[PDB]
Amino acid sequence: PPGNYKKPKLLYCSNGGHFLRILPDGTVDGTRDRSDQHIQLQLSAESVGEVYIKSTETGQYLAMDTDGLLYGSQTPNEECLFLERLEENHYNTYISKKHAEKNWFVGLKKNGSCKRGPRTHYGQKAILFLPLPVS
Amino acid sequence: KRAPYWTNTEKMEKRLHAVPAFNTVKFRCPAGGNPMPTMRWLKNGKEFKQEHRIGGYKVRNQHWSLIMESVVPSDKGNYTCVVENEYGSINHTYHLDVVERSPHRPILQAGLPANASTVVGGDVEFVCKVYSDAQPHIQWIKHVEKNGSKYGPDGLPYLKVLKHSGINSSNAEVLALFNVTEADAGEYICKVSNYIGQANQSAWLTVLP
Repeated sequence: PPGNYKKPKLLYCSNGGHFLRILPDGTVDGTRDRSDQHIQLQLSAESVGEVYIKSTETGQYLAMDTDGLLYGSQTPNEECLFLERLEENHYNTYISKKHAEKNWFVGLKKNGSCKRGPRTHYGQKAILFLPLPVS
Repeated sequence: KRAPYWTNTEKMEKRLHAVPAFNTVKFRCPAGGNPMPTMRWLKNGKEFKQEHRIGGYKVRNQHWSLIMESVVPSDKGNYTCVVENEYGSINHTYHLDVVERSPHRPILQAGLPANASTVVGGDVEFVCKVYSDAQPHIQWIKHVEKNGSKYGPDGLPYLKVLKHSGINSSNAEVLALFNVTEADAGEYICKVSNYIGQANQSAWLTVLP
């Protein structure tokens, strides 16, 4: 069954069990609410190993600013590109390309709130993500 | 004397547990009561039996836990801990999802792109199908001549990227050529790369006069 990579997906965070979600107001959080209409994400590799993460509902692009806050930009910019990698236990991790040298990962806290880039570290559950289908 | 009760509900706030296959999953339900309650597990509302999965499962009554080793997709489902004693019974259900995945370079479907032909001024298309966990990047490339040669100093072929994955490109896995010319003839390559490695397959275009 070829082409599964190009189907929308939910990015599940193992830290608390939330689904990454983009809110129209630009803010981004996590919700265990699998019905939430703002969690269906469309991933695409703009360059080898470099991806955009876009809401199939609003068309916003996941992004990280100069501080480490996750926002949902309306237009694709250099803060929307992440380095997608599989880690040792086979979870995905997403590092800000713009801040790659600082190891700023995309991540959610147990309490559903993003864990700012400067606060993310390798051995944390907050950065471990698992792409799941739409069901 | 008392009916069962939870001693540590914090560890039970996480409803959905989604895990990559081959990892070990552990569910817990710390409880109290007097006499000490016993513990048993259900899979989808029914008694969870050792024969319900290859290798069965394990439990630690000291930790009120269920342990399932090297989980696979078929382990997907609801898991309920049942804590009982003469005075009462309480339960809690976790949901488990298991996704298989590993870092492997892209794999292409054999046969695509396929060779093609058409008369001058005609149209044609090349298709490529990819299997890839880590997001794949697709480039459609033509083998060309640069400064009088098909191959460079390293013996490798001169390549021209005609199209590649991107928000400014449409339908990455198909290269459509329109109102062709005898110059478009040649070898077209579908090169697919992810951070682990790459794969490529090619086809030819023949132009009939």
